[PDB]
Amino acid sequence: LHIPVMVDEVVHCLSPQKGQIFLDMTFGSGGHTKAILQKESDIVLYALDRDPTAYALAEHLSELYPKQIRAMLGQFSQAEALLMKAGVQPGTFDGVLMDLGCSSMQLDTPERGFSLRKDGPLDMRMDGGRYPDMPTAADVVNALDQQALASILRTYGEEKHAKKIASAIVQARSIYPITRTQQLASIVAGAFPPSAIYTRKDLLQRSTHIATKTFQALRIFVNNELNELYTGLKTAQKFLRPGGRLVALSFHSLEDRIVKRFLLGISMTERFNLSVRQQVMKTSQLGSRAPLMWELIHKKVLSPQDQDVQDNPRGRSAKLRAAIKL
Amino acid sequence: SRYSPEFKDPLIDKEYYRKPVEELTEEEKYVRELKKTQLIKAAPAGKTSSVFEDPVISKFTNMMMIGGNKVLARSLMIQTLEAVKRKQFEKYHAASAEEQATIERNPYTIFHQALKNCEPMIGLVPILKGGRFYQVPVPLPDRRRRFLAMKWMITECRDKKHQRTLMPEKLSHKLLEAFHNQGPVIKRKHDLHKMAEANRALAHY
Ligand SMILES: Nc1ncnc2c1ncn2[C@@H]1O[C@H](CSCC[C@H](N)C(=O)O)[C@@H](O)[C@H]1O
Repeated sequence: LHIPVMVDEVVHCLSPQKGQIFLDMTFGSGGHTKAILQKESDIVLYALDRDPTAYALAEHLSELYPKQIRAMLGQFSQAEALLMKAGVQPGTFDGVLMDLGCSSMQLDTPERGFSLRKDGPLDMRMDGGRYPDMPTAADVVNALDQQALASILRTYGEEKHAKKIASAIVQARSIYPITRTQQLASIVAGAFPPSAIYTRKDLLQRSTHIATKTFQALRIFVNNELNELYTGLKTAQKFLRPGGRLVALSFHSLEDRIVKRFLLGISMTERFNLSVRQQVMKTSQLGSRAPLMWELIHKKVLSPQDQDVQDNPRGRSAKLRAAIKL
Repeated sequence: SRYSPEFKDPLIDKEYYRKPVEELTEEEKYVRELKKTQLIKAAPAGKTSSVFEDPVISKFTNMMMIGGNKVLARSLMIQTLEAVKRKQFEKYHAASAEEQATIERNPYTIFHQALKNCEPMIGLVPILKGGRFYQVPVPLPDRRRRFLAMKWMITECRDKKHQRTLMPEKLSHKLLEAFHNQGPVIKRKHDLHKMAEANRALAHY
């Protein structure tokens, strides 16, 4: 079982109260959505997900609360149109809970293809066939050139060995099609000496497969999570009430940066991890930020309790960024 | 060029040659004795000594010329000058004796003043800074201001907004608008100036 990550913080943060309408742009399993419909019995809630399996769960769970929860299906970009059909263009949503990442059910079910450990079709697509033409991870690896595929790994996977892990994929695909998760994992391992398979470690300091950065990289290029995250936040702002509390959850750095640089106005094209020294050097050259539209409830990113991390290691990297619209 | 660097451009000016010798300075006397030893390029077909020669209108005609069709370009020019003159003779006969004094009927005076009202004093340059583009204001040389006035006027008349209107009617209408400090081309001048004022703090780049 997967407990909703930081459910206690997200509930306190949004303080759901009677007379307030809320949105959920990532229903998924619905653990967070259900934790929010428990504290306040008079709450109004809206749900959304990219997975039709997740949208069916919400529809089945809608029986528990007939109108307090309203289920919707679609991507972040398509969310505004879907909600615009309802007619809530101003929205006046008190809070938008934009949980991020892959659902526990999505990656616990081997058929969905998200787990390298198990053997499933190399789908790695949050979409559940709602768009049967949407390329899957298998398609991405078999088509793109080394330079193109290396960029996917480098930019989205934070993978130093992008050229080494991409060349192995290019050679492997020629010999046979890459259609299964384990088939890819073995190819990526084959780019390195056999001992490399578990040399790398996580921040938890527990050995991880040497292809855990290629499964994350493709997952984010197949589902365009990063570009869809920028529109998703923007749409929330337009549909978010003034004085309404937004709450995001970033499990990896790339998504965390966008949430940080969006709630603070920082340009998305600035250099990453800028030090104070570099900031001085940057502006010294020019010598020769706009008003913020948010009020961060908690100034610094929250993180899961160390005890809770061991119980749910999947959510160890959950960085909660809360803000109030201005 | 088929002219060697030794070839000098011809000076087509009747007055310059009839000027008496006594009025000449010792510097101007040297220039005249020097040119007698220099090679001179053949006069181009464009410019002559005619009293009706106008270098500004000849330049505007070339900026309107498409594919070397000078006959058509010049036809449009003279049709515009005739259309401007007829519009002013119509405004003149319909006016009172007092207003008639303020009505200009010379199309060359209107053409020149119409362009001078469109010349932008200051312009902007698209500059790159830190992977980001920001425009920078800069003074404009005299050549550039005159060229931009003629390019904005010709561009406006070629705009697709005008539906089935012939060029001599479009250009004549725009020239008379600019002659009165009104029109789209005058707005383009004002917008460029107003933008060059909002980027004054970027003048140090
Ligand atoms: N661009 C996008 N638009 C909509 N839903 C998206 C999305 N990217 C990811 N999702 C979905 O959002 C969820 C995030 S992970 C699951 C979190 C959820 N609160 C839970 O009950 O556990 C997944 O269901 C995922 O498929």
